[PDB]
Amino acid sequence: MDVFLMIRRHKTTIFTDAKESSTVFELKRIVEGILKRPPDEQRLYKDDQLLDDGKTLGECGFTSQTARPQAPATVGLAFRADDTFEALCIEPFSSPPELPDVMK
Amino acid sequence: VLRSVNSREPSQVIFCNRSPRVVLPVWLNFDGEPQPYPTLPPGTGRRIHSYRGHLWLFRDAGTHDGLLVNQTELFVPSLNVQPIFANITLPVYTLKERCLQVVRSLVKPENYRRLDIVRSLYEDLEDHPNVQKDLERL
Amino acid sequence: MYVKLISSDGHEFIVKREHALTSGTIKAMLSTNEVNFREIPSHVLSKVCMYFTYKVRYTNSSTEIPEFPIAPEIALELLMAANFLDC
Ligand SMILES: CNC(=O)[C@@H]1C[C@@H](O)CN1C(=O)Cc1cc(C)no1
Repeated sequence: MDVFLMIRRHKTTIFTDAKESSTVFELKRIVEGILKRPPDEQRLYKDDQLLDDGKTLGECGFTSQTARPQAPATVGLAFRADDTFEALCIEPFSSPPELPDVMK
Repeated sequence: VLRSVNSREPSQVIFCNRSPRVVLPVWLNFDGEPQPYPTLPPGTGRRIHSYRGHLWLFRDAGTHDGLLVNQTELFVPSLNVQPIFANITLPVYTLKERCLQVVRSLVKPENYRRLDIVRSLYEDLEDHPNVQKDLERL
Repeated sequence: MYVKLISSDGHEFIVKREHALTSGTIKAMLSTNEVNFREIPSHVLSKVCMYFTYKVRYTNSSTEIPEFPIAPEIALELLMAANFLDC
């Protein structure tokens, strides 16, 4: 079963899919190929919760029911500068304008 | 030209609405005139007595947006080997058509010309889906 | 491989090259694995990227296709981007 995700760090968003049976570590290898940072320099999160490497995406709560193509699930990403991991931080998207008079 | 064949050969059909829309089944009569039939609520089915060679199409009852039936536009009841299944579903609309549907659902046609968008878009909004226009075909 | 789509407000969206090639306008803009959209904000571009995944997942599927959701607040701007990108 495919799961559809948004891997987010600061102002970066990766749109990718993975298998429910695939691991957190395997997702880190995907991030590696794109962002050129090894898995040991990466931390993955579900909201504020740090995800363990050997855990499957399904076990982490990424299911077909919740990680849909038209509404993908968010995975937080943090990088380590040296030594010391940076705090998880995701820049929010822009705010839509006020609904025009004719739409309300 | 696009019309039902008067075969007089009964064909039992099940209209299966596998869409979140209220479905309007449309029969193309012997003159090629679209004939509307009772609407189907979102997750429901209906047994209908139709005929071999008859032409059907399905639209959203409120907005007339085009729907698919057995992955195509037209459904033609065939010979009952018993009843023929007509699986009505949403097509994968383009992002543009999907946007126009949402904007049309929120804005009264008198007010399309009040939206701050390019002129070509006012014309696209006013060009509502229509069975008659779709009937070309061709 | 992957391509980068940058919003007017600096958000960088990394999507599969095949998914982005769904847009004829994007296909033309890449032909240099980064595209800047000076007029498309992130709350719109994120939805465009969800559309690419939705389209690739559900095109020629035979099963049940769900509705592509659009919040009323995003509709106008998403329409303008879809019209430009020929999405
Ligand atoms: C209740 N079933 C119907 O109304 C069906 C559906 C469509 O096939 C046209 N139709 C008719 O009876 C009209 C008709 C009679 C004969 C005989 N040939 O056509």
